[PDB]
Amino acid sequence: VEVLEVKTGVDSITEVECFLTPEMGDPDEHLRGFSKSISISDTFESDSPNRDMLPCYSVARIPLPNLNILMWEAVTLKTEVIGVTSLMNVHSNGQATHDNGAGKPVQGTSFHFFSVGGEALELQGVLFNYRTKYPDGTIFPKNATVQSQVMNTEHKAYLDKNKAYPVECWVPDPTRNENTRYFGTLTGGEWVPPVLHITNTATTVLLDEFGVGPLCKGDNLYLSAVDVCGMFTNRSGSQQWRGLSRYFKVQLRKRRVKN
Amino acid sequence: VEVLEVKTGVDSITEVECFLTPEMGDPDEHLRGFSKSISISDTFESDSPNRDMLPCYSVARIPLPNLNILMWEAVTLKTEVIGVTSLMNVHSNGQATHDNGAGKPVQGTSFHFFSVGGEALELQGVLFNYRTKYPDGTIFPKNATVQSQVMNTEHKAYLDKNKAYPVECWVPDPTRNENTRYFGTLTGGEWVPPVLHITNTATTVLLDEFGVGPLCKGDNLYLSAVDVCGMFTNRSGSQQWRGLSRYFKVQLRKRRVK
Amino acid sequence: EVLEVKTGVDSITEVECFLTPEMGDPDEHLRGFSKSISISDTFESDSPNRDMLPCYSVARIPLPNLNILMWEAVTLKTEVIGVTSLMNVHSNGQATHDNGAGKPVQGTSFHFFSVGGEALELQGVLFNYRTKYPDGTIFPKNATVQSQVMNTEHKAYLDKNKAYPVECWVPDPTRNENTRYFGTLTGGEWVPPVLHITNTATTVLLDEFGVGPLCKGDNLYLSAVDVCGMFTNRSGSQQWRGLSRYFKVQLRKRRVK
Amino acid sequence: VEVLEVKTGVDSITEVECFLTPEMGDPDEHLRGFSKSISISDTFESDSPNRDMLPCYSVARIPLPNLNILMWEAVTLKTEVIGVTSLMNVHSNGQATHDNGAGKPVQGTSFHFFSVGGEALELQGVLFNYRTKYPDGTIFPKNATVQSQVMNTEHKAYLDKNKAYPVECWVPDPTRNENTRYFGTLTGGEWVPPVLHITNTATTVLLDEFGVGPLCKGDNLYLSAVDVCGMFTNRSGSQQWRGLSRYFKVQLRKRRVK
Amino acid sequence: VEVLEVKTGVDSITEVECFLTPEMGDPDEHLRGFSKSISISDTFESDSPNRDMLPCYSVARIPLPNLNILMWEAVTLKTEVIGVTSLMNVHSNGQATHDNGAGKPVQGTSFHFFSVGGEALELQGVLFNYRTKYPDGTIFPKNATVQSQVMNTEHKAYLDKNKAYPVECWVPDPTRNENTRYFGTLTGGEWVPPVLHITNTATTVLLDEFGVGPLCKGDNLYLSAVDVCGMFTNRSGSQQWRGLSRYFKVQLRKRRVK
Repeated sequence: VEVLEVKTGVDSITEVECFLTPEMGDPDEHLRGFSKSISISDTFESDSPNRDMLPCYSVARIPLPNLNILMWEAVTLKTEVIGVTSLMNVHSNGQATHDNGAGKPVQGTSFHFFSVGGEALELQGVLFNYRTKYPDGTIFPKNATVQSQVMNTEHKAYLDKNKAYPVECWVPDPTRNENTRYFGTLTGGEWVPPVLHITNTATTVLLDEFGVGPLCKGDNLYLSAVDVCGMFTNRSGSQQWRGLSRYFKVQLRKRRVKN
Repeated sequence: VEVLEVKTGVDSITEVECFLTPEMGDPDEHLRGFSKSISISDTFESDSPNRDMLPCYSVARIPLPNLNILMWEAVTLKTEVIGVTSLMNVHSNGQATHDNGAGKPVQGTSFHFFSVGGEALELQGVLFNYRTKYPDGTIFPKNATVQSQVMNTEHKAYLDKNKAYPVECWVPDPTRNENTRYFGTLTGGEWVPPVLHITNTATTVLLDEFGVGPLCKGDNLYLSAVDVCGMFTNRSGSQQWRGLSRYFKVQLRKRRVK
Repeated sequence: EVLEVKTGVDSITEVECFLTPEMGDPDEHLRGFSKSISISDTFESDSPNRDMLPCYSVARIPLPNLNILMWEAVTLKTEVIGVTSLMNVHSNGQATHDNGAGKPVQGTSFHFFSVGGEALELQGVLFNYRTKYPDGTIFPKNATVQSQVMNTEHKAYLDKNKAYPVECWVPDPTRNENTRYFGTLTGGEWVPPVLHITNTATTVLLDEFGVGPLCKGDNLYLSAVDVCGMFTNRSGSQQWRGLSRYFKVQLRKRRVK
Repeated sequence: VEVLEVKTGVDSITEVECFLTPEMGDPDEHLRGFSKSISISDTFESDSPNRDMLPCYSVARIPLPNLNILMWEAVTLKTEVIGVTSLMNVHSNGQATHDNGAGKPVQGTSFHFFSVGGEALELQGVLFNYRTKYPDGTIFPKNATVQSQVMNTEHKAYLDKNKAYPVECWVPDPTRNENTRYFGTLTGGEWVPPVLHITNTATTVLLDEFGVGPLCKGDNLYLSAVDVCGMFTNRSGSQQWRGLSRYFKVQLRKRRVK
Repeated sequence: VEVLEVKTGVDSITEVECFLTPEMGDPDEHLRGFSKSISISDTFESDSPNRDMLPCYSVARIPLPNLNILMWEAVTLKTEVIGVTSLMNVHSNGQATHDNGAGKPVQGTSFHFFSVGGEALELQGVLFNYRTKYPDGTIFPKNATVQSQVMNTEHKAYLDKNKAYPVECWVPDPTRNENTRYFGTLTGGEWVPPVLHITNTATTVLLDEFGVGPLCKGDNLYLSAVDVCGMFTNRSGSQQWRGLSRYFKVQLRKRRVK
């Protein structure tokens, strides 16, 4: 791909605006945005998590205006987590901080991630415990070995389906993803506080060091996210993941390319 | 609106300065700035918070000198939380840190937010628990469904009334608010320390990437805030939200539009 | 009307000093500490003794007499003095655990400084409007329940040392045109003192128009609070501990109309 | 070496891409990436850690395209920890946070380190306790004395073998390593949270103040890493180190030298 | 002294490279780098710490190539703590984190400090408790009064002796030290985690706002340091300070003065 000039004029730009909902497991008809309560296996060999207990990567494939060559180039991103103040509900079936106290807030292990690409996010599998039996309905590293706990290059995949790729099994593949920009932070600790910033004044530039953003193959833009904010502790002590939606606004421009 | 040139001259600038007081619930005649003690429902379905237990967004609509087409354009903001040192009162009916110790300070879950716009802040509803029954006197997401726990686009509103829009139900709508600049941080954990900075030397510029600030429709400036600082724990262990007022100073200039 | 800066060797001067903390000083051996904290049974019965209340520190420094010319404050170097004293964890402290070292000073802190050409202007805000403040302090008068969030009647000047309690007062953002102030409350129960020292860091005091505080009557006002946290003695009782703050201000002669 | 001009043209650049796996101890055939459970000696004098309880530095020597003079000069680095999300497995034989709670995450003392050089990383030995008996199969500071607890200049080594140099005995020697760029952070506390950032948008420039990067002697590039993420706590309360692999992408250019 | 031009040419620059060992108390022949276990006095009046329980400032005076007026001017500094990974020894007579857990790491109150000057670092004394009886062999504030707890300008000294000036009694005097650049951070809390960064890519410029670095009187360079990393907790619960050495590399140039 030789990348040539940017098109100009009023017609040369377009914008994508949407929200990606979290896929935390949704264990019943009242618990969208939550996982099933966590159960712990007795041994590594008996680890067998149910599907509704496993948060998954969110993805949307957004068709863009048909172009044909020209390709849509993703240039800027505005993004934030939607509903951050919902975590101030500390009066709803939560374990109390202490006797007579308020409910505990969502807190602890969190992963906040987003990517913008001109094709599906490329994934590499890494397993905490290679003997984990992952559930029907999920897409997980196959033919796992003990080496899968550190790096097994067999575990390559595309984030190409919603509610399918468990967060704990998969990361962006740093050896690929030339046509995607990804950003993620694991804040892994037991007691970490959610720290969530919102503003409509912050922009992320998606251009690489050569001034080129993701180029959208077949006129499709791929947005991906995970926003596991922490765990909710209910009155029994049981804990569930809680996720929130992520807003995306992407500005794109037409770019001529060759080959 | 085609935005044209800025007017110059002595007459062309004005400034707005004020305090927005917090709306934490005010459970009795002595407890302005606090919420009611927090009680916890035994199920999601029975979550039924009383009005005086729910912090709300603060809003002020500030009339500007009448124009007329010229519009007042908001260009800069100075802001800070007022009364930060009041949280050093650790001697007033607080649960002790330990036997013989000082009173516990306000701490834990906090939300600090402010916005400046030329019209009401536009809101999107998101619910922790869609089955929460919000109380009379509040304005809250209607026709809630389980999808409201993550995103239901029916829940659109304007922050157009003080003491009314509960903080926990509503956020700035990122799909709108073209004519407002908003800024907020949730620091959500149980044990988080208030970290509150004050200074008269810091300015936030409100101009967008094209050099245009909020334009005040009908010559009204809208300021909105939330400053839930954390929770105060009294000697029984009961906990209540504590908030503080926010100072705003906004500089505006006259801008011609078509 | 602010006109040109005077140049020449005679045209600059510098002020250097320490402001000591005013934490309450409950006896002849406890300078820098407050009285141990006692807790009221109710908001209505809150009645803190004077020696339990840290206050704002202030110094008015005379400058070389001029005369219109005014001294203009341009730069500030500042730091807390004696940060390492908080490593005394062997002096009547509650132990971390059985056989452990003494607990260090920690918890709720407020670090604040200002440089101005006149007294720092204060606004009152009260945690609890029914607090009875003690004789010897200067506190918000005619307090009402609105004083807990904002009562614009509570205006004052920081014009006396050992008198304005930290918990009652903050810099008034609606005034202080002729002062630059900087403060941080780190309010939590377990927060660690994080105190940096260096002689290489300078704060510029000029506003966006290039004008620093102008010293009325050839006086410079320095104000500070450095409540570092609380010390816990072996009984579990807790008291505020404060430290002194160093100021070095560079000033230049400025003509005004 | 006198460093002269950079070569240009399409053939003047090359790239190295790989991952270094962690060497945490691997106590059995199922526990790659973990150490043996941590035990504690009764005294300093009796400290004798097992080989499989001691994380080691990882190293890879990467042959580059043959050049001859010209040398490959390392100019940029992209790097990140691979598999950060695996730490969200809180359902696999972990000690519960509290009764009925989720499993505890990996947390506590961590060391994250990487280097890129034109020759082996040069090491200096520093011992927590000079009487520690390091195990057969490891390469450790020899002729240790009480001064080795602060600085004993006898303890010099090259990171020239895998599963050999224990992390706790060795650091980069700041008195050497002219031809290497190294970066590391110890976050030492008992309760510290892993904070692990990933992105493909971040580059580190490896040039020194004179615009010269590591020069690869014998056309070999040396990559070294440690990523001890914290400790995993199993249901018994026992704790073991958990590490993750590190990705490296290095861009190099031909430089003439005399 | 008037500061005039920098000398140039091959002969005009030199470099100093060394390490300063920590002076934590060294309570016996096996415990270099540690203090004696901390004991707590019953009252302020009875505070009487033993010498081997008091960490002290470290100092080295380094001779430079003889000049002559030319003076060596210190321009840049690279520095880091040496042996950061030794703090991963959590298997040697430590108190366990919990039942069956690993040993506790070094953590809690820390002070990391370094300075570079053309003469001895100038100190100001401040005491936590003015009635503390400081031990023979230490140099401490004399004629202490209650004012010494906040500021007693009588307490002036020079850091001109190793293993002598207790860290807790003394700080850099900000009213002096015109010919020294100093940097320090107290991280004072009971549970603070050591956060120790190492890299050979970071430089601190020592020049003042007029572009002048420390000028080395008598061709001597003064380096000073404290790196109290926290406390180690042994199995009995007793706690002792642990320090580490600090690397310095300073680049100097010849400067003419009149």
